[PDB]
Amino acid sequence: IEYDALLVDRFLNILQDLHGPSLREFVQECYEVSADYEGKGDTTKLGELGAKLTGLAPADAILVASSILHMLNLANLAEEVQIAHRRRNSKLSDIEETLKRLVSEVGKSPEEVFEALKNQTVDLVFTAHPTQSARRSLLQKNARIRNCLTQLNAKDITDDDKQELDEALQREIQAAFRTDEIRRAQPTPQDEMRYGMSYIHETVWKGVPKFLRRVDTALKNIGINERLPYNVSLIRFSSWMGGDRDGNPRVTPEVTRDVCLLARMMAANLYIDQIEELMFELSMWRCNDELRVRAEELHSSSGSKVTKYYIEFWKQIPPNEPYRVILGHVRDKLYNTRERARHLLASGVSEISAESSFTSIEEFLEPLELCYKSLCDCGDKAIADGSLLDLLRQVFTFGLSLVKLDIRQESERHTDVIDAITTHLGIGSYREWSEDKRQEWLLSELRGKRPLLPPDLPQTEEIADVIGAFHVLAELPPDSFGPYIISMATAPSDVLAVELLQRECGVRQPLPVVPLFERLADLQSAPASVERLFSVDWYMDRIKGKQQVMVGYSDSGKDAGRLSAAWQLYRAQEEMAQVAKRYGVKLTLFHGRGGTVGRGGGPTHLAILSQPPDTINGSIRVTVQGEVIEFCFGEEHLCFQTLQRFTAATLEHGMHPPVSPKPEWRKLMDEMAVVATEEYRSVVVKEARFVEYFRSATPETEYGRMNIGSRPGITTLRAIPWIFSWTQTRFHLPVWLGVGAAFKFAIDKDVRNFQVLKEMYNEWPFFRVTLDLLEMVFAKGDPGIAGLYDELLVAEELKPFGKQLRDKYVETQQLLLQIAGHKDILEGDPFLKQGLVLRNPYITTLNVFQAYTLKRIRDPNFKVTPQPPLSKEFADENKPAGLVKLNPASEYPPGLEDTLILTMKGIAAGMQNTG
Amino acid sequence: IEYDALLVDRFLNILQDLHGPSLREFVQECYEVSADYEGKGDTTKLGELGAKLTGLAPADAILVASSILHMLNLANLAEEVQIAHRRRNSKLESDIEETLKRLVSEVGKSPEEVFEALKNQTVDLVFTAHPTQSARRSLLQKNARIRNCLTQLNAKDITDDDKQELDEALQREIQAAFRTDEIRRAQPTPQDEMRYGMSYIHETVWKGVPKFLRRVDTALKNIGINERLPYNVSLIRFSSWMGGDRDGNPRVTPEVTRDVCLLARMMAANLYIDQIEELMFELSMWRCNDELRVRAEELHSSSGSKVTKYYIEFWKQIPPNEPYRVILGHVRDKLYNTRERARHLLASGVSEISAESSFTSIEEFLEPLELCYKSLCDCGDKAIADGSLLDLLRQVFTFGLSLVKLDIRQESERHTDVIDAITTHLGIGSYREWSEDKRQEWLLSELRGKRPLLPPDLPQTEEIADVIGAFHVLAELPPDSFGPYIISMATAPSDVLAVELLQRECGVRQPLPVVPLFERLADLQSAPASVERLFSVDWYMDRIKGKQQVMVGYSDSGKDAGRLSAAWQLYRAQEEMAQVAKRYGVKLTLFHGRGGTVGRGGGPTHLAILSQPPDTINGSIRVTVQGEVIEFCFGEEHLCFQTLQRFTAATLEHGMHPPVSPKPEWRKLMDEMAVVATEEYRSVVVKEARFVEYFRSATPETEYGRMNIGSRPGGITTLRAIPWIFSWTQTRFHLPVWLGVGAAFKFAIDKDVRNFQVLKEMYNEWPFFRVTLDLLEMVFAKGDPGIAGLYDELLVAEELKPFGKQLRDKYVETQQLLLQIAGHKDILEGDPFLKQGLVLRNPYITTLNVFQAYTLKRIRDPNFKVTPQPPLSKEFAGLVKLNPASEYPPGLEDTLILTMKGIAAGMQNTG
Ligand SMILES: O=P(O)(O)OC[C@H]1O[C@H](O)[C@H](O)[C@@H](O)[C@@H]1O
Ligand SMILES: O=P(O)(O)OC[C@H]1O[C@H](O)[C@H](O)[C@@H](O)[C@@H]1O
Repeated sequence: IEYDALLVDRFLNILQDLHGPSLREFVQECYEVSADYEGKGDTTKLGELGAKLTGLAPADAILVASSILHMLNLANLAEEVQIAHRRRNSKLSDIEETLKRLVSEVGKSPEEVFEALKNQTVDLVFTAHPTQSARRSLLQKNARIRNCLTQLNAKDITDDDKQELDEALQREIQAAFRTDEIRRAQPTPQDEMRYGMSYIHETVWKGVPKFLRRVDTALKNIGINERLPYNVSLIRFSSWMGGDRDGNPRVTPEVTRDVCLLARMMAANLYIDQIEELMFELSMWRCNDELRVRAEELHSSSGSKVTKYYIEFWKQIPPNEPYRVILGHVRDKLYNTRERARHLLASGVSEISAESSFTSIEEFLEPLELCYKSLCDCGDKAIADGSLLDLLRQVFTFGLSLVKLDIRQESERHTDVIDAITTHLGIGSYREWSEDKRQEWLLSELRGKRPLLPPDLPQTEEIADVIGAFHVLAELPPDSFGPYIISMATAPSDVLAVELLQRECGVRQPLPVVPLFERLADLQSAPASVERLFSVDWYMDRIKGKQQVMVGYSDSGKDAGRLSAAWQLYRAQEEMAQVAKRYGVKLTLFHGRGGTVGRGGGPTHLAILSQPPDTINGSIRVTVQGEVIEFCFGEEHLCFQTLQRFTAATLEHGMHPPVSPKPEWRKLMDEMAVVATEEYRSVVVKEARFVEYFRSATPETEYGRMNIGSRPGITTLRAIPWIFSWTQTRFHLPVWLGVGAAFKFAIDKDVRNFQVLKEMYNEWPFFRVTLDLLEMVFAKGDPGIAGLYDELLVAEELKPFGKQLRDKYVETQQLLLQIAGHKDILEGDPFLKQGLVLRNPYITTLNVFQAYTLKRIRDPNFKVTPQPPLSKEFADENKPAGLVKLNPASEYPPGLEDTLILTMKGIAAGMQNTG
Repeated sequence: IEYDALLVDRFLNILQDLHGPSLREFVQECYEVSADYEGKGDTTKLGELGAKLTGLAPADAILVASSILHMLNLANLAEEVQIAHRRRNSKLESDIEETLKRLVSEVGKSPEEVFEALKNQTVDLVFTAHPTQSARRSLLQKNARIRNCLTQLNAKDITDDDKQELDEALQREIQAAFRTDEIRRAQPTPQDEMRYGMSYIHETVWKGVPKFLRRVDTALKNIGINERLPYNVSLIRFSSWMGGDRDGNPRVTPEVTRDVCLLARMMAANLYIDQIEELMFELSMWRCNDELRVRAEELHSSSGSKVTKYYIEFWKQIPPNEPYRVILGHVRDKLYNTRERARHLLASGVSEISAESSFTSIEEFLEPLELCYKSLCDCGDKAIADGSLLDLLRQVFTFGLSLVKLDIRQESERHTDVIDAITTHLGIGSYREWSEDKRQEWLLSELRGKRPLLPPDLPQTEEIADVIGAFHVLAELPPDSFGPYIISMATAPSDVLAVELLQRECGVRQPLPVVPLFERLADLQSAPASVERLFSVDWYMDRIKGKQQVMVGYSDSGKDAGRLSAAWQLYRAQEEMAQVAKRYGVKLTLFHGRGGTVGRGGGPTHLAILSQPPDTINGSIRVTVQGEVIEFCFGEEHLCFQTLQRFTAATLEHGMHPPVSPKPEWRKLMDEMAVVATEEYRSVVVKEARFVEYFRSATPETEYGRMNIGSRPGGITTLRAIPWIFSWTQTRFHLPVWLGVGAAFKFAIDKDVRNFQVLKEMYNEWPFFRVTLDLLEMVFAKGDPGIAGLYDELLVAEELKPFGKQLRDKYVETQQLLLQIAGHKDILEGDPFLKQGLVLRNPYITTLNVFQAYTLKRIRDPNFKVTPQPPLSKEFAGLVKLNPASEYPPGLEDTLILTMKGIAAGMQNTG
């Protein structure tokens, strides 16, 4: 309430200084009018907003939309600092609290909590899902605005530093305001990778050694007189950027080669900085004999020649500084590692050998562990637990490639390739065969040692990309890659085909093949698919007791309902874990969940809690998708929270699991799921005029204009634009549609079922968490806004259909609140609700702004009354506005497209979610 | 006794955990007896302390001497943090804002007069590798970390987990410094002492200059100036002697100078690259000039749409609607060539990359940056241009393409050596035997002549070769990497003219300005005459173009005469030289060669600037920052901000609000005691032959070279100033600093009893006389004749201690009259804390004083029997064998060196 009024004060001053007082008063007037809608429910205020926002000059319209976008963004920044400040004060969920509670209350011993941590691993998978509506220029400014705002509220600073810190804050807000918010060109898969990797640099790299040090501090406070072994990778980091090519033909085999090399050069660069700092630190002389002989071998083998362009340690290092002798050799091999990567990237050859550089992580760890052992054996274990222990943990966590790259392609793309092989040879048509026929042939071919892939094989452009990707996988080192994920996996022949196409393409060390069950049917037959794979002798010899399976929270919610998909994913996880335990396999589940509730999003410790008991056991992978990367790792503060949340919630779920559902609960969920999906699909799939309404009532067709990603009826739509359209209108149709029908069906089947619905919400964590998130969504909902879009853009014949959907909204919210114990939305949580009451008037302004602009774009002859210009800069019509001409040759009249894009970015900013 | 007790309580714990409890309380028992010597004066206890320091095992003697050294170091770190925390509280020694307010309101200058003064001010801080830094760079690195942990451990809002983790880091780095070899086993190269000095330019000075200029701008705002200080105003410059001063150092070769010049140019390129690609991300605005628009479209068109796959950011071509990124992207690639071209010249001697591909001048670099600045301003975005862009522009004007400008220094006789070889080989005669008037007319005829002089047939020694080869290297390297050519022990205008000719006859196509360094008393007395002779010859006036720079040495003048007479002639030299310069219309810039110790002209920066005569600075001054002082003034960020502010504020106040000139009575008295003080000084150091034998007996002067501080490898005038001061500082006697002052004061009182009130009047009113005496009492605070009397009783011969006690009593005498002139009850009355910093350190200093004298005894006296006692350290002799071939028996050299570093740490000064 004070951080917010501070930054908004600075912005409105910058606005008045640059464009005059009229543009400032207008923006403030919009807030007051919208504040009366939000505060009273006066639907006539929306017509008042519509009146003002129509008729503006093209430049003023862009400036109005951009100002509100920046103020909503500033409001977000003001809240991120406020919660950080409150979390700090609350310490004057935690990993030390979780360790204490796990020893004192649930009664586990410190040693079995120690043993649990040493076997835990949470892999966080960065993906470039097109959800980051803010360009990196603007995000970079947000870091400095938050940094200024934090230092500005220390009780330590002088009046003069206070005066300079605000001047820097005002100039950073101005720098963002005068930047083109609209990304005028589509990004490159290499650009998306760099955006993800930037968080590995600025936050994650030094983040996880600081977090691993806290884990040791927590272990010491529960009696463990021992550090967590540095080979324990509590957190690992993977990437989809450059590897996932599902429906992205711009992700080429060249692109994957690029990101693998560029990441290896980045890793060498960060290792260089750490080794140079370590060279200066370890100036001791006492060392083990094994290092004493190694330091004398290196000092003798290398001639006493100088390197005049080295800034430190440019002469031969004396042997009485053994740790510098050993690390100087590591530093020299690292420089070769960096530029050998540099050369391969520029032109795929290098003068620098592989023997002169680091090729394996054992090669890199060997001298570093020698220094650690050496220091310990002289009683210098305290010195070895400093920067050296940090680095040793960084190598086990990041390796030579910084992150491991998953590869993802869809199943029918492999079937296309194998059918080509069988058709080109004499065998027949792999596409026409039954599923069991395919499993029979693939196993006869994997067992047979005769090659299959013919050199003269005719290839489409799609078949060439699939094979070329596998060729790229064979060229680059195996430690640069994670698994090969099958999008749209349905049956074991999908997994076996990739296993064969891998070997038939020269992958000497094949990646693990992970199926991604994304739709409802695929998830229903998922434990059956896993079982028959586990019953094949060849496949069990290949996986060696380790299996990974991915579940897709996005496309499954889009196929069925939210409630149905949520339930089926619970069962798929549960029955697959049972299949794997019967067959003696350690299953690792890969949760592909996005930022929004509709795509599997929600607080980390709550999403882990809703997962079936005894299906994690210290081995889990989760996708951090697009804008979520900023949400979790945009600043050191946040990275420490994100690392602590995943580590604590994964450890607690292991030793202290949640409850399994009662048999009556399961039966109710199974029947409610059927009713939910039928109700969902009756509106989304069966209703003929749905997509016509859906394209009228939402800004779906404009999502691509934001230029977020590299990807060049409802069946064809992606999940992110799907959720996006219904989050922009604050309707959130896919997130709740069906839950109303399932709840009614349950209580009209039996009135007592209302009492078991209340028992499930109070006792079943999966149920509480699922329905708690639905409440949080209805908090961010407003049927009045959906009604405004219906009125301005939806044809009259479809208006009764829209009102039907708003009726299902109101009855679903009525229910869910009554199954919960609450009077109204968000009782026992007022801070988030306070953050809503302050952001909402500016979102409502943009909602009215977006709707009326869409009307001006679709109806080119919608009459408006021109208003006098508001900005002093573009007030005189001599020559056109630079702001308007930033989009030359637009498909829409001047200013409308830019105005529309800014409302989409601003609503996403206020909603704190894009899709 | 807060941070102090903290820092040692951990060290004492780390010591016991590694070496056992007996060694722990042995060093505490050493504090026991010495603390009671300081709290009594019992000379009995020093012999008692010496009794058990003697018999220690060789490995234990090293550990004890090192343990005291690390605790005295920790006591200094705790003092540094306490001071910084106290200064922080005093804002919740003048601020730059307070100085601007005082100059406007009290003194009554207009804010525009203050503004116009600041725009014309330049304080050049000259980093030198003078051999004063006793600590290894590895140890200095850990001292910064220990101060960092100790600071964060006292924050107002840190958790208990954050506190205990910062504690573990504090201990593991107290232990990492303890288990490091404190002794530099090999003598450093000149290219290494360049590294040491340039490390501070990286870690605090680079970002500190634009931060301080930022505070100068807010100060200007709060006195009514609604304008930023122009970015082309170089309020603070930085020069270097490292790799440039070669006087007395034959290891500073012409190749060494070439190295540090190109290496600095590479470091400059590295820092600019980081700032540029950082600025690349920041300047994302689209509004720009007409001139920037045309520029951005010119380069976007002329640049093919190639990509650079190894660029982390901006790896594709940049769109022309991001104009600032287009220009800065070209700047970035031109800087990458500049860095690599310097790398190639440094490794080999040639580069594939052209000069046309890189930045060869400040103007070439500034043109794109100033275009962006004017562009942002013309679009109403001045507030953006004043962010990172202004900081970088200020960094260019402050540091340039070489980061620091190098100064070259060689002594006058080395130049006369070469010129004598020329005339002898040509048959002109002997330049060495000509009178100075003849020398002037000959060189002036050769400078006016067009015929070459230096024959390639010239027979050369190694020294005459070093002089010419150094001039050759000056001709090869770019002019913007050099400052002035400085002449050590300059005496007369021919020394200046000799260098002027040698420069031109060695092919220096744009000659360096020649600066005389007047280091000895006789040279300073004739210095206004030498400057007037140079200002009166038409050739030299046409060359210098109304600007002259003269260096005055504080180290060698205090060694020639006394401290009183040096400081007074230095006052008169500056005073009369400025009067000569004003008569001839020349702007004179004084270069003050000040050291760390008071004996070599050291002291608080704002106090030293106040001591200088009025109307001698006027916004143009250069000051040396020598060796260990570089750490004192720039070791951490708040120290750099403090140093820049003192120099800026003191210099600015001196110009518009000068000190008072001395009264005629004050001058005459000052002149008369200068004669009496010098006569008293020369009578004990020059006259009396046994002074040398006493000196080398009672001080550890003969082992100062064993610390391997610098790269510098007979009689008494042959000793250099730093070992001279270092010797009397370790014995806590400080003879050179106060010698002639005692005879001077009594002479004034006995000549006339009324002079006693005149001495008091000068102390109350005259800033020069007040600062000079105030620095003396601080020296006496760190002085103790008992320790000097110790060293005598063990090491000096019986015939000489009558002489030693005579000096000991003129110490006590001068201390008496100095306190009576100051009107102070005791030493350091109103400075309570930094006197309580003495009461904590001095027990430890006294144990090492006894350790030094007794160790020196067993070295010079191989006969002195000592009874070995059982070892203390549970580790034991690997620690001994870090010194393989020592001239002395096992452990005594290492113990003697650890001693020297310890006292240097406790005294907070080396030489
Ligand atoms: O040896 P120290 O004084 O601790 O300095 C540490 C290092 O500093 C620089 O890098 C020098 O070039 C090295 O030769 C030296 O070893
Ligand atoms: O354009 P933004 O999203 O602000 O990203 C800023 C820049 O990021 C990377 O450096 C890309 O290579 C550039 O093409 C992009 O301009």
